[PDB]
Amino acid sequence: FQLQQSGPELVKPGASVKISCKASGYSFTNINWMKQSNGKSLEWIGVVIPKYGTTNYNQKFQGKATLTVDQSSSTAYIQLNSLTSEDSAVYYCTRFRVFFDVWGTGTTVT
Amino acid sequence: RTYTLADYLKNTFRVKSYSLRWVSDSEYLYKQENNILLFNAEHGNSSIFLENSTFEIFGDSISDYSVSPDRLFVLLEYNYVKQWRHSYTASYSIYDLNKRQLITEEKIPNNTQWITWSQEGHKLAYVWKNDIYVKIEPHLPSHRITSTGKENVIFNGINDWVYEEEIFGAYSALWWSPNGTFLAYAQFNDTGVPLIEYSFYSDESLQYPKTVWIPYPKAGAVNPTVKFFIVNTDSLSSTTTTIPMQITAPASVTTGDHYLCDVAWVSEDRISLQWLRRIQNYSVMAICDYDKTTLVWNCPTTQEHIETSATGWCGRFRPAEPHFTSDGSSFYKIVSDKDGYKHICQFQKDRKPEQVCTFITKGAWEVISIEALTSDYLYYISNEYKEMPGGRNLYKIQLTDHTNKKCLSCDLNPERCQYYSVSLSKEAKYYQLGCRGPGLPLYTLHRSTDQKELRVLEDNSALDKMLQDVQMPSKKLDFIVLNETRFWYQMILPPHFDKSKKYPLLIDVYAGPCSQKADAAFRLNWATYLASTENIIVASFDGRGSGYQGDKIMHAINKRLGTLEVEDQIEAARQFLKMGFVDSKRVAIWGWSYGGYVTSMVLGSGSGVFKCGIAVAPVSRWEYYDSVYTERYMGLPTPEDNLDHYRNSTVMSRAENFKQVEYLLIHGTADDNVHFQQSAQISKALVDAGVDFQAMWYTDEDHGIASSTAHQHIYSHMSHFLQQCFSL
Amino acid sequence: QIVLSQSPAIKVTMTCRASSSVCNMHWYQQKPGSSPKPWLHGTSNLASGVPVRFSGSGSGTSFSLTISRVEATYFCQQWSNHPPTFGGG
Ligand SMILES: *[C@@H]1O[C@H](CO)[C@@H](O)[C@H](O)[C@H]1NC(C)=O
Ligand SMILES: *[C@@H]1O[C@H](CO)[C@@H](O)[C@H](O)[C@H]1NC(C)=O
Ligand SMILES: *[C@@H]1O[C@H](CO)[C@@H](O)[C@H](O)[C@H]1NC(C)=O
Ligand SMILES: *[C@@H]1O[C@H](CO)[C@@H](O)[C@H](O)[C@H]1NC(C)=O
Ligand SMILES: *[C@@H]1O[C@H](CO)[C@@H](O)[C@H](O)[C@H]1NC(C)=O
Repeated sequence: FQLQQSGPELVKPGASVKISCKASGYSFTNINWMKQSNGKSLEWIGVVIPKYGTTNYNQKFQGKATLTVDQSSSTAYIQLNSLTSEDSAVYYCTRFRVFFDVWGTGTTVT
Repeated sequence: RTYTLADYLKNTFRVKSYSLRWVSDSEYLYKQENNILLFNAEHGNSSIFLENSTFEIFGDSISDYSVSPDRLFVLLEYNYVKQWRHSYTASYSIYDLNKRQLITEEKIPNNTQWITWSQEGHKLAYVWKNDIYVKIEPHLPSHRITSTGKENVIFNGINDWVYEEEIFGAYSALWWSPNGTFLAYAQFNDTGVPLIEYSFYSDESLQYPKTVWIPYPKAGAVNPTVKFFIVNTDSLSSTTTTIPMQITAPASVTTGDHYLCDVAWVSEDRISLQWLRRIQNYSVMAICDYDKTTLVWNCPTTQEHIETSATGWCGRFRPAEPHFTSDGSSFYKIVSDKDGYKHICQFQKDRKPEQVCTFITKGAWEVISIEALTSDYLYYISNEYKEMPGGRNLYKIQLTDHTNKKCLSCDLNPERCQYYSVSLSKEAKYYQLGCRGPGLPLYTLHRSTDQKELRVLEDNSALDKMLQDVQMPSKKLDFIVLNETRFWYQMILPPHFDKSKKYPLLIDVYAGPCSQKADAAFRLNWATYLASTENIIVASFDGRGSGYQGDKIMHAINKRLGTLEVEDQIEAARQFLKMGFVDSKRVAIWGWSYGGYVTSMVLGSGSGVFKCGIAVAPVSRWEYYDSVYTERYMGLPTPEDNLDHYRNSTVMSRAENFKQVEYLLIHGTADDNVHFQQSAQISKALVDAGVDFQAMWYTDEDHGIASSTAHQHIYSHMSHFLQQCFSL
Repeated sequence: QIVLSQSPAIKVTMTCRASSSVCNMHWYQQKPGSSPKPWLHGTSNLASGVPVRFSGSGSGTSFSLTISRVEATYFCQQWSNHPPTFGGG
């Protein structure tokens, strides 16, 4: 199973960016995003269950990372909002079956 | 191929049971492949209630879920951290089923000690930092009912160490009204109750051990105090200050120290409170009506009913549960009869002087429990069938004609099933039956009006096919007669057991008041390893002090723990020796809790019967164990009443007699129940007496020694001990 | 809110000590520039695509990862407590 993540994007102060995981090759219908900053460890952003709109987020990633899925399109969308220097990071997608079974290739948001 | 230690420890042979939760009179929630499903018993259909994906939004942190009676919201419970036997703190979040989203506004706080919904609808009441809060709807902000809460001093809605352990069997001391108008709760004050301090070592990384403390009252010490309130939640407002109302205790119980021991709403504007004296041979029930005009709750003495005991104490472990009729006009209860046997009695709200109650059942056998009460009939577990105290069967007595007494479960599978349990629906139209032995457990769905089996929920055919090719032990449940009275015993006999051989014997003892270690239920455990793999017979005896056979047996050890039941074990082993198939040279006795105390006392009796034994977490002196339990059977440890008997019955005084036996003493360092001190004193007495024994502490283990690795280690340690004591 | 701290930062054996008890620990191997792949789950189970030399052990706070006979940046993550958390590396 593989998830062809969208190409890297450049963003500046105050703006909002959207990113696409593009899952394929497995029975899609849970998906999670982890933010990786350069030189530092991984940090969990949130979870979407693709069948419904059910979302659970981490403490104080309210506002940032609005996670929504529409199933028809073979993908999941993570809208990061009001980006600053701290928000610049590697942002992977993942599939959750028992733990993080497969990982997306990452977008280097700036 | 024999049931090995490894099999016990790794749970290779899994005994499945069927957990269902009734959500209506025809429907229950069952779990399948981790998805909560809803099944309607009236028809045959099953739907999907909550899919596993919704649980997986919180990964694997979810320990439980709990649904609103109206079915609009679910409490997902995650991050469970245990405290004592029932108590724990956890974080909660409310999933709204309709919307399919977490309710993220005004969320349930972390470290919540106890949350529960109303009996109907979706109102929440929670306990957090010892204060009761209440949310009318999930989205609405919480309403703080009480503000007297303090860590280890003042408890609202939650219980004290000794109330939890010894009276309620739960952390909860808050009860919702039938239709949600009121929230009854108990308050406990612990100021003055002495503390039990002990060391907690924790991880390798913790440089300095931490001292753990608990307010815990021992025999004779200053007990906690109790206050029962009720608050109106329909008048909950930030505009007006909430006033809880204090129902006060009876005059009969307020004279000295006392306990609250039962809370039971009968209707909206009536609630029953049983209270108990500190001596425990006298108990008062108080039915209390709500006066609407002046918002006070009144408890007339016309409405106060008194059960007492001259032979010993009240109840098995407390006064029995009141089951009230629909109009609140009369109630049913398990109370002790003229010949000592406990049966169902019918009372009235008003207390006519001459007549306490009318006994609707009777005989040389006991009603174990009242299970449901309709206008037409009452359902109840009893041990009457076949005169076997360690048997359980469902019965159904018609309220009208008591001649119409029908045993629902007696003959369904008479060979497989002699020990039943039951779970009836909201209005009792259906019920699930659970046969727990002596065969493999079997759970089946039945309709109440005429017992007709609608489904088979779990027959354990998987375990059966796994155990078909294993040499399992047999189980003989039978009796021997001493002094013209029958005292039952059970023996886990090895595979292919022949009366022409001499086997070693292990007595598995508990022997506490109201105990039963010989019954028809089915267990895969250490005893089965010991019989199948090692050819050890494991026997257990229910002598004097044992429950469910009349008070005459159960109160026989009153004021005198460590005497008649201790010698009854020794006598039983002699009785089994007379049966001929036991080697006198290799007889052992082991036990946990009270059992450990009994094993220590048998080993020190100088009887010459027993060669070796293992006490796990034992009681050594009765002044160390908690007040509510110890004093129920011994009184206070004062010269005015029974101090000599506390002094007579200690393990310490029998240390000289341990020179004839091989003793293995075991205890968890972080035991809050039977504190390590008790074993620390036994060791000190044996050392002073020049007695060599063996010992094993268990760093940071409680009474359970439940941690997966510690569990494997204790039973492996004890197995090797018995291996040497019996020369393999 | 659970903090996994990995001792070494180097049969070589890294460890994970958790601030509280975790039921099971998962391991992810990473290299520079490349997205991480599953290497170990449920405490000790070797993930598919990973050579048989690798092991996992330890329950409670102290977990351990044992690479037998080392040959040519492993993170440790838990989800027994919410929210899920990763080790330093
Ligand atoms: C969830 O339920 C599905 C469908 O019934 C089942 O196949 C799957 O194994 C379950 N997954 C988990 C993690 O329980
Ligand atoms: C079962 O089916 C009936 C109709 O046949 C339906 O209306 C009912 O709501 C269903 N309930 C459950 C719990 O499956
Ligand atoms: C608890 O009891 C002490 C005396 O034992 C008393 O001074 C104090 O008022 C009590 N507090 C509460 C909240 O009951
Ligand atoms: C209860 O027992 C005590 C002895 O501990 C005795 O003095 C008292 O009179 C007894 N009361 C009843 C009602 O049996
Ligand atoms: C039997 O009765 C005698 C005298 O009545 C008594 O001393 C003895 O202890 C009793 N033993 C048992 C086991 O009941």
